[PDB]
Amino acid sequence: SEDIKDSVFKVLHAE
Amino acid sequence: FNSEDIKDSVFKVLHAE
Amino acid sequence: TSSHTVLLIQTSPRLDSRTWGDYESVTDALDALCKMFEDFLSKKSAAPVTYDVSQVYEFLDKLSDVSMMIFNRETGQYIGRTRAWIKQQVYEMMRGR
Amino acid sequence: TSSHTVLLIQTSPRLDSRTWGDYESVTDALDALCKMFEDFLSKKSAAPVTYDVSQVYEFLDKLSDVSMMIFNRETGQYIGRTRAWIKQQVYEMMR
Repeated sequence: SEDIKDSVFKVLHAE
Repeated sequence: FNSEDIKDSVFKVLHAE
Repeated sequence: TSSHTVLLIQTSPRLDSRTWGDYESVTDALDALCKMFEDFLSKKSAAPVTYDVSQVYEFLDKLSDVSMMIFNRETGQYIGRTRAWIKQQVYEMMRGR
Repeated sequence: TSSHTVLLIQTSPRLDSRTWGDYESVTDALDALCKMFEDFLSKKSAAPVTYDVSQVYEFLDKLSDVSMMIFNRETGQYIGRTRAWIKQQVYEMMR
């Protein structure tokens, strides 16, 4: 689950 | 207080079991 | 008369502070926001046992973003509501309670 | 046209894994999910990697919840789209 969260957070919350 | 205190309060109620 | 409501919240300027929950009714979503303030108020040390609607407003202004998407049974689509509308609805709910 | 889109994601069964981002158009939100799958594929083998359409779908089923809210200019309201609709659109964009 941590691997999925890392990928999602990287793209979703990119600034 | 700070933003973490705000987040803690939001998360406590919003994501409760 | 209960309509599915998605509550969108961004607690800090950070993008990764964007979180959300969904509720069976708008009333439930409004109640959740009041519970959030009550939890935040509890953490304060040395304070009066009563709180005013103005303090509820101030708590919502601390959030970087708060909005709701409320299911409309007629259209099958969600109506978006922003912070000022939410403040008014919270005021009406508290004054009626 | 471009329509304001909110992408809702729950990465784990935990309720506090619910996060969201918003985009100027459906295409941008769909593109972001594809960026996510490619990032996830990178860490698995740490090698050049090829994927099948089934693996693309499987990544979306691995999320506990994924949905989109797309603004409709005509109605002035947001249309909810769930995982099945997103999977179809992600595949079409990939193709």
